[PDB]
Amino acid sequence: HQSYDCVCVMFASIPDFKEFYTESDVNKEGLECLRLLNEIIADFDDLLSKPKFSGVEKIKTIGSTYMAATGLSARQYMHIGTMVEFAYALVGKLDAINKHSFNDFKLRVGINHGPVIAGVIGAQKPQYDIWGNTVNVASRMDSTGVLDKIQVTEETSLILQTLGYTCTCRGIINVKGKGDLKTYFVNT
Amino acid sequence: DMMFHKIYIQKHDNVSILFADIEGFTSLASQCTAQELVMTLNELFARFDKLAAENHCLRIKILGDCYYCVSGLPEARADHAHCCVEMGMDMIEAISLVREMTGVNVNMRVGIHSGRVHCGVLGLRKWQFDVWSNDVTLANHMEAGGKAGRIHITKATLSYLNGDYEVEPGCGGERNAYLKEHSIETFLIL
Amino acid sequence: ATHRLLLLGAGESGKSTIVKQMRILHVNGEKATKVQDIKNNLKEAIETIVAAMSNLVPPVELANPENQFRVDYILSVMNVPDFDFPPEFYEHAKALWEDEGVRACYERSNEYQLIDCAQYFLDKIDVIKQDDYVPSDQDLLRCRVLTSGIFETKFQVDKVNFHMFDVGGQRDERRKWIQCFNDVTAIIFVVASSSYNMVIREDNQTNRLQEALNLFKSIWNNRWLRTISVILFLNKQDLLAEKVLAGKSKIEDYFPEFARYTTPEDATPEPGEDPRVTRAKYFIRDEFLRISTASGDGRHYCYPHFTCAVDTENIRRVFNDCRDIIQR
Ligand SMILES: C=C[C@@]1(C)CC(=O)[C@]2(O)[C@@]3(C)[C@@H](O)CCC(C)(C)[C@@H]3[C@H](O)[C@H](OC(=O)CCCCN3CCN(C)CC3)[C@@]2(C)O1
Ligand SMILES: Nc1nc2c(ncn2[C@@H]2O[C@H](COP(=O)(O)OP(=O)(O)OP(O)(O)=S)[C@@H](O)[C@H]2O)c(=O)[nH]1
Ligand SMILES: Nc1ncnc2c1ncn2[C@@H]1O[C@H](CO[P@@](=O)(S)OP(=O)(O)OP(=O)(O)O)[C@@H](O)[C@H]1O
Ligand SMILES: [Ca+2]
Ligand SMILES: [Cl-]
Ligand SMILES: [Mg+2]
Repeated sequence: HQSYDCVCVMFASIPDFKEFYTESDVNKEGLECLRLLNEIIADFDDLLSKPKFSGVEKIKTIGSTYMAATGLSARQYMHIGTMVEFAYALVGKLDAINKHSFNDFKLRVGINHGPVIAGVIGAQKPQYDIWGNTVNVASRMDSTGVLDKIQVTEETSLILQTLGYTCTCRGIINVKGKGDLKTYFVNT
Repeated sequence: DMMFHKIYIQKHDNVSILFADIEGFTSLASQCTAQELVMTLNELFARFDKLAAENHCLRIKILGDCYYCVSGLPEARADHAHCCVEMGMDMIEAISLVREMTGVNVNMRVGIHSGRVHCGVLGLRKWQFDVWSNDVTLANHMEAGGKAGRIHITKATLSYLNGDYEVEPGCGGERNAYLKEHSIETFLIL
Repeated sequence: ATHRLLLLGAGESGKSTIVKQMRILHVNGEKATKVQDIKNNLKEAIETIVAAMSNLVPPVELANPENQFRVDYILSVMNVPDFDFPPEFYEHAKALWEDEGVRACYERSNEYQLIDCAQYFLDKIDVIKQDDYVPSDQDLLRCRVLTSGIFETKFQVDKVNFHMFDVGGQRDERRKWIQCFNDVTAIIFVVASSSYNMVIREDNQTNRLQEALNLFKSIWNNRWLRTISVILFLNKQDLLAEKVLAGKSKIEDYFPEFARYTTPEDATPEPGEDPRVTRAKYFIRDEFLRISTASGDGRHYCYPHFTCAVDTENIRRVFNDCRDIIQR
């Protein structure tokens, strides 16, 4: 396994979920919920097939948090643009679920780009998962974002601005390993 | 099968769950180039992945600097608690090499609960074995509410243990919320 | 031999009541708790009626200036937590209740949110106050309590097992219906037929029927429920009829189409039942038939049954009418 340069990392969680997770005789010890997570996560993977997302590649789902990347297939920065249109399209997917689950679920996006590695960890189960600073940040972008918006970095923001995108500065954010830095939300 | 997607999950009972984290990881992270870092990590982890097998724990996933595994999967066991114990045991031992082998004070923080789970896979693409239940969250929240290079354990995990182990009060409620707030009695190992 | 049978409907459609009968009818005794519960409903009703006489347009003047102090009495008790129910209360309830301007305000009930065990229990205060009193079954069926949660009743008809599932019938309570969607045999959708002049509580804007109409839709056209065929209970048929006959508020006004309507050929009019009542009870059925009809693909179907919940005599009949169709 090997390194890279311009990989765009996205996390999307659904924080309304951790509550909605009940366990009772009635809901078979928390499975009937796991059923709905399935019906969603699936509805999301259904998007990978899409032709216009042929470039998007899912990595793993963490609890109810989704993780996927553009870049590992190699203007030049089209792949970041791409990703964002992915994120938005899950929200389309999601507002379909709400419709039928008589529910209200918002999505929590963090996105980014830069130096990553993309290998296989442990011999016992060999699995494709990407390391790097670049990634940890796209996660900060999640965990410290906002329902129903996409929060992205100073670097990222510019590039997206160079693509017919408009943005707003959320302000300053702590990273345990990288001090404090400016972040942004995209405008719909 | 015709209206819900088929569900690859099975309820399971009397399983011990472990979570473990790397204390002061970002000290290492700032130290080494993204590459030579990955190595030391992929190093220890595959070793963890290995002791697992020795100690009878199906590993679950790696989530950055966080590792976690279980005992009682896929197939039941009586020793189930003891395994997740004997796991933590070997891990701080293991990580201690990496303290010598770098020089920075990176260490561990185990946390172990025992209860019911669920397990299998989600969605259609890119499956990864996983586990879900409050009992699980609870173990995780005890990785949260642990203390450095000491093994954390619950009310329950003592009961599936039969005190072959010398322990003492951890009182994790004074570290982590979910503990305090749910009336959780925690213990450390000697 | 087992039938996971889930029970849906809007708010106060009448669900945990049908649940009620199935227990009365098909299941094997210290109702002394349910008295307290009734008592509560009494306070609840009378407070709620006085309350909005002022709050209304036009406003509504008490028939008897005397009763004014009683009014005052009531709302001096309105929010008390652990209530003690002293005898003056009933003297003063009955009083207001006797007051014609109160009962004329009752007539405008559709215009604010009030429980439908109102008249019925108010009509019988003196019986309620006796500290030796025990509620008739009728009474006991009408005791209304919010359904926060979901509740599994299990019963048997001719050694065929049932699993009744009751849900919260209000907006925030429907998020958790899903959990019953898998491994369901068939559905009971309960609708409050009579609530055609009223709005729901959740916002106090949306017309209750209209709400339940496009709740139906959202289920009958549900993604995880294109298999499952749905038994529609057109509930509250007594009340409905009443209003129609009462003639007071017109139906087409609340649902403008009734005006172009005429009366269905397969018409099976109850014996002695009024031709105008017959019109509406079916017409309303056909607003739901325009949904069930308009999709589903002969891949599931709609079973419409006029129902009064608080009528074990009608209920047994339609539950028989039902155990039946579970066979297919
Ligand atoms: C989805 C159902 C439910 C309730 C069940 C469950 O046990 C979880 O899946 C665990 C606990 C559980 O699966 C073990 C792994 C992991 C990944 C820890 C899960 C998440 O915390 C979930 O919450 C989330 O999806 C969001 C919270 C994620 C916070 N974690 C904390 C640990 N670090 C390492 C990563 C971020 C979780 C709680 O969600
Ligand atoms: N007059 C009359 N009253 C009824 C009838 N059905 C139910 N009720 C009364 O109206 C109320 C509605 O019944 P209830 O079961 O509590 O509503 P619900 O649909 O379950 O309320 P929810 O669970 O959907 S939120 C009850 O208190 C009951 O006494 C009916 O057919 N005729
Ligand atoms: N490939 C990946 N898959 C899943 N999770 C990942 C991931 N890469 C990163 N994360 C997660 O990204 C999240 C943010 O990491 P912080 O910025 S809070 O750094 P810290 O390591 O926690 O610092 P410490 O407290 O000194 O140990 C973490 O949950 C990572 O596991
Ligand atoms: Ca961590
Ligand atoms: Cl209704
Ligand atoms: Mg009810």
